[PDB]
Amino acid sequence: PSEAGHRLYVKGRHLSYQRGRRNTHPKTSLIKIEGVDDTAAANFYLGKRVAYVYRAQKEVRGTKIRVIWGKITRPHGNSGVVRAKFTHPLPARSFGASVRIMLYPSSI
Amino acid sequence: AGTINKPKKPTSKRKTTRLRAKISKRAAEKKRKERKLARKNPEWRSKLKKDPGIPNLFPYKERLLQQIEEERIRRKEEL
Amino acid sequence: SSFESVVVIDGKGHLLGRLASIVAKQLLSGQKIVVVRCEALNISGEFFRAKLKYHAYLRKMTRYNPTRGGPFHFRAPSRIFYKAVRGMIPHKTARGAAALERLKVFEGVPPPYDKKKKMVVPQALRVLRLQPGRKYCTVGRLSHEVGWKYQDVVARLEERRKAKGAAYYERKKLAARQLSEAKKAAAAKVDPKVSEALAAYGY
Amino acid sequence: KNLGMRKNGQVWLPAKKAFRPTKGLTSWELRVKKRQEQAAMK
Amino acid sequence: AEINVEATSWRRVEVGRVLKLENGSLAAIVEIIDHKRVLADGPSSDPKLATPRGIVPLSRALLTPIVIPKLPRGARTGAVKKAWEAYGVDAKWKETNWAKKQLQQERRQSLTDFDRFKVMRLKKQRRFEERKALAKIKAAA
Amino acid sequence: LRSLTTVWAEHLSDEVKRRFYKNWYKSKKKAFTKYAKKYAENNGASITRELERIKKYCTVVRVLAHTQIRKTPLKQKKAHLMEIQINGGSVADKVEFGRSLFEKPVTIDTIFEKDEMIDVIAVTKGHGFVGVTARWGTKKLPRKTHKGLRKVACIGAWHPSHVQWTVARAGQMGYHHRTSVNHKIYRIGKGDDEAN
Amino acid sequence: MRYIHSEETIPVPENVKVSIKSRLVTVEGPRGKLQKDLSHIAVNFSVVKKGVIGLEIHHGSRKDVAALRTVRTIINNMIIGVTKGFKYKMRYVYAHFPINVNVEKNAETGCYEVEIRNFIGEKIVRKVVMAPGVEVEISKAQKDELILSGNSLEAVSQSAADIQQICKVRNKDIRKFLDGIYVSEKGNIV
Amino acid sequence: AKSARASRIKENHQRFKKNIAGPVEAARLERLSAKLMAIAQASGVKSGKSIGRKDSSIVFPM
Amino acid sequence: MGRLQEYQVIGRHLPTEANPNPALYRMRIFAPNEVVAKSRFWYFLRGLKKVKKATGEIVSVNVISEKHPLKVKNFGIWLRYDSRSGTHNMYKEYRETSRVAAVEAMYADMAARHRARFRSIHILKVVELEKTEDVKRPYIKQLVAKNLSFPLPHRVPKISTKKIFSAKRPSTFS
RNA sequence: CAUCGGUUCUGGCGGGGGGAUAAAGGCCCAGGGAAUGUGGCUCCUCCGGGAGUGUUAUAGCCCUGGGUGUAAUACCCUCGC
RNA sequence: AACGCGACGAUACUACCCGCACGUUGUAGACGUAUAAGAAUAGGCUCCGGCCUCGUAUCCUAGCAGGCGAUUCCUCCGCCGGCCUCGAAGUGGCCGUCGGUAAUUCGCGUAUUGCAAUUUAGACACGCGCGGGAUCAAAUCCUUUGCAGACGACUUAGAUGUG
Repeated sequence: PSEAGHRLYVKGRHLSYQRGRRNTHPKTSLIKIEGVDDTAAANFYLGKRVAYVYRAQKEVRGTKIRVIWGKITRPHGNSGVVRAKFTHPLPARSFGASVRIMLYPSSI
Repeated sequence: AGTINKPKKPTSKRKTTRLRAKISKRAAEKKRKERKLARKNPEWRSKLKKDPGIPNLFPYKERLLQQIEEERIRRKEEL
Repeated sequence: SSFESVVVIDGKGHLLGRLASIVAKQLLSGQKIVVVRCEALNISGEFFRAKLKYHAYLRKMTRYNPTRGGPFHFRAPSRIFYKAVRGMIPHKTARGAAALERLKVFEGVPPPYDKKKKMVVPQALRVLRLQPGRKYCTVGRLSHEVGWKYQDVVARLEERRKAKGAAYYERKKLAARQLSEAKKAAAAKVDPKVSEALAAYGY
Repeated sequence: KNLGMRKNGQVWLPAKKAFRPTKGLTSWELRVKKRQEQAAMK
Repeated sequence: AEINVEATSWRRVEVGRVLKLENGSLAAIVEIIDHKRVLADGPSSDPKLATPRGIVPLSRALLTPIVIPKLPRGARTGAVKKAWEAYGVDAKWKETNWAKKQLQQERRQSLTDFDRFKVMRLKKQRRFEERKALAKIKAAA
Repeated sequence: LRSLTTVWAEHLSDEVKRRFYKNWYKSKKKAFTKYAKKYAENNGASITRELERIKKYCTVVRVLAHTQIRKTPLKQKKAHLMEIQINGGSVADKVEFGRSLFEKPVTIDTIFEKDEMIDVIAVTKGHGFVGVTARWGTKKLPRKTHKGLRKVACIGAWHPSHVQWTVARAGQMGYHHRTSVNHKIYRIGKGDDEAN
Repeated sequence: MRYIHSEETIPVPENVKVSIKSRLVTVEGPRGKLQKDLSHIAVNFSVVKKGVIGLEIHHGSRKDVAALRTVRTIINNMIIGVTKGFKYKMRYVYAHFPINVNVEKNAETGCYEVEIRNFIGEKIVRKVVMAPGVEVEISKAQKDELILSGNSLEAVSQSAADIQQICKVRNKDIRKFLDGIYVSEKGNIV
Repeated sequence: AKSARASRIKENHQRFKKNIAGPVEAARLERLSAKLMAIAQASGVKSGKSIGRKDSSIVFPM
Repeated sequence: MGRLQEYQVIGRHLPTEANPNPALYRMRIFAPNEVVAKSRFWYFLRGLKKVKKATGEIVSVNVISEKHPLKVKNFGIWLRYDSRSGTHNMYKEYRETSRVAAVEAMYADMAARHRARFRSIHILKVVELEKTEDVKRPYIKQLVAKNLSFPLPHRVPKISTKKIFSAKRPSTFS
């Protein structure tokens, strides 16, 4: 049988909100995409949709798993970090959690 | 001294606001005072400062002096 | 940059503060880090400067009670590296405590980390950072001189581990020899079209 | 064998040469010519 | 007197030494400006290996094992090109292991999805043959 | 140091089995009863295997020994059990020595000898709660001193705004663990001697 | 200023075998072998000529260039030690109490031991253990003389200094009390 | 006065230990060990000669 | 003091009835741009010829490009710099391929070795040394030596700062 | 998702103009010169290489003038896609 | 260390262990969550031929989230058992049985989830169940003791006995 995987997304980590030294702004999050280390590499992922997938307690409409959807908006800094905007701001407890960057909307 | 095995109380490099303000005030006061002393200074000062000249290790000093003689003779002839 | 289950780092040859910075950033980004051979870490400068700094640290203690609240001075090299890491993380917060739970520090290489890949961090390597002629010291030597008790036990255990590693390396060299012979033998029985197809594709 | 006496008694020490790390950059003849030019300009 | 010395034999920056730059081009050294900078010239007919004449920082270059013999110091582009074509720098560079590594890197970078699938299948067939050979070898001893 | 394994003898006395209980009078006294069966099953294979583990892995070997408290005039029937280190020889020698010594009585004159200086370890006489005058030896305050004269007048006249750990306070006196060194043995008398 | 290249040369006699690997110098001659680890100094070793050892420093400061002279003298001292040897003659002098010096060779350690008694009438027995490779002999040609010989100049001179420093007159006028053991001659065995 | 931690006092005590108290303690140890030794003398898997396994974590759970 | 160019700046006093054809003054100014070049020009004529900006004009500003930027040259710079003691002469040497590169290296060198800023440094002469025997400083004399060659011991390999971890320990031999 | 509007971030491509009508540079033509002196010759050697002589030879370089040439390219400005 | 750790003894139950049967059970966050030389860095590696900037590497990687049947191959993987082996916080090697398995090729099936909507899929821990195997324990109050003690706490004794 098949011994391969099924991943069609790119792994990312939710680092923090957009912030100064003291003030933070939850409306924008910062994402580290795996293997993306510069602005030229980050420009490929602009506009790509990104999902934060987590687990809840109650089973609602056949599932315990909830998703928050957003999109990548612009590069951040010089090291390949990107800014992302979700429908709701990501939880503050999820600093260091994983997100899935999809390959759609595709322009290839 | 036995500094390594038994160090003493450290000297703090962390300033205080009062000391910073006092030092800035005293520096400004000293600047104003030396301005006043420069205005009231009795010391003799030359109208033209003593120029250091051309360094000896400069390789083209001699040809530069040759030039300087050439412009002084040219100015003497023109005048 | 890649995400791993856990990164095991050989602490030999690394500068303490720079390794602490890189490890603390990985911990707060969400990466699990194990550091082994903390007794082989390096501090730049003379050994007496690190010794003086540790004695100046040892001076500090809560005056009214040395059993509570005071700076508790840990003498082991793994705990010295842990203190350097902890001073660089918001450890009084829940996020900082969560980042500190993703770290493990040891003297020597206890099992099963002796059969795991140990990575190096080039931005903290002494041979790549320190200028030639500049002096450096050993955290293990500092620990032994300020009261760590287990330098000789760790040394004997590392000797046994390195003997076992030498035996494993002899087996590995034998396996590599047979693998090279197997590739040379199978070069004849592989379809030639497959051969230049793979060669043109670059493998 | 050596014929002279060393002051500190370390008779095994070799006949050391002068510590001149800038030795060999310029020649003697060129330095003599530069001496002449320097004296004339001065 | 028996003297046995085992030390480090670095390559030397010198006139005639060929440098590989970070973009893969080559350049023969014409002048040594200081310990950090040189003047270099790549007069190669291959556009990938060509380098315009200019200052090359030694931190941004690597020392190849190719030295053009008797290259005059300060020689201009015509004489450097004549010496380059006479010595055959491009052929020796192609024979070096650095250019083979670069060629392998370009071949791996130029693969498409169909190419990667075909690579995986052909590698599985070659792996099957190698596994049979390794089983035969390990069965022997 | 870390204790790796412990090997016990086949038969243990009731006075040492009393050490493993609080209510021995109510108990079924089941202690070491399943352990005694591994001396019989498989010809003591588990006991032998633990012994070889001690021989090949350990560096410090201590016997476990208990007192025969029934020979004393004490009303206590539960005996005292301690680890006594074996010094000298190799580790295998120590292990064979302990195996040879299992279920055997050791008299005091085979460990200590007359004219030897030893150390004595014990808990001191208890005094309960005691003021500073007897607990620390502080000077008494003058007669009819208000709020007490068996006290310390100042417990912190200077900064910090705290009581320091070095200031004498009323508390528990005695029942402290003490190790006293260099005590000379003058006679090791035998109980069977009617003129000791 | 950083000097591009600095060079030192060490001549080697014909009866000497020198092996340098990873800055660990091993020098072998008729009198034995000497070994010195010089990995604390950045130096490039080479064979510039038959019988000449070359020392290079590249892009070094003045201090780094000057360290080559120390390396040159250390290796030359190793060569002299394995060819001719080193010898320190010490004399012990006394005013009233004769200094009793006993020289033994310890069996299990192989080192020499020097016992000094009756130093200014003291009842203590001073004992100095020599460095390995150093042989101590009570001289027969002259009076009240020890001879310390060996291949390592460092070891021989340090043993001589240890013998000299163990016999110090304390809390007495040193103009009046001249008692002690002093180094009298330094030279080669051959 | 020389303290109990003084180097000369330590060297004096070490010489006393090596040359005087040492043989006495050794003879006493030989006698006591002889007496207590007199009292003392008075498949690998299935036999226990091969040491098999007996009948918080250092790693992250994976 | 930045990416500099050498400018020929020619200026003059404004013509009057008494002087209908005033004299023209030319200087060579190392400056990042034309505004700074003209400002430095008027500063130097204020210091020398007592000619002000309001009573004068700029006649010409041109860029002086290097004649042979691909040839390695030795440059001697005679300069005066102002410190807390006063004004000091210095002569220094720089091995560069252009006069502007020599002046930039000079500015960085005086900043590094004497903490002298741009405003306290007056460049009095920049010359190209015509002969090898004209070189005075040992740090250029060692570079103009015959058959110059050297290795590069202890080279740190170029490793990307975004690659945090490496599986092998790097070498410093190439 | 597609087609638009507003604001904005970012990537690439095609032109035009300027300056010493960039400065260089390649290939030619005509002069001039030197060494960190190529070949040749002479003298030493550890036979590995040194020292001396002199101006292109069995390498080359530097300075000036001219042609290709309204050359290319950099930098700056600018018209668009 | 009362929120550090080890060894050992006895463990009644709804307690313990084994199998499979799943969780409106949880977890700072599975998705190939693959990869052991040591050592030096003014030197190393090796198969002894040579090789070393470079993990931009190696292993693995196709089939209904991967079916059924052949052609074909003896390659790879897993559970058990035996013998060894592994103590720094203990686990790997070999052999054997059994089960699975495109390295080559082919046939039948996939639709309709309707143009995307986490790809509900992993590990550990906890719990509820059966079907079996194994085992019949202690502590405290109470009375007593005075080696102890403000009270708690502590040393003792209370089941037939040297009580």
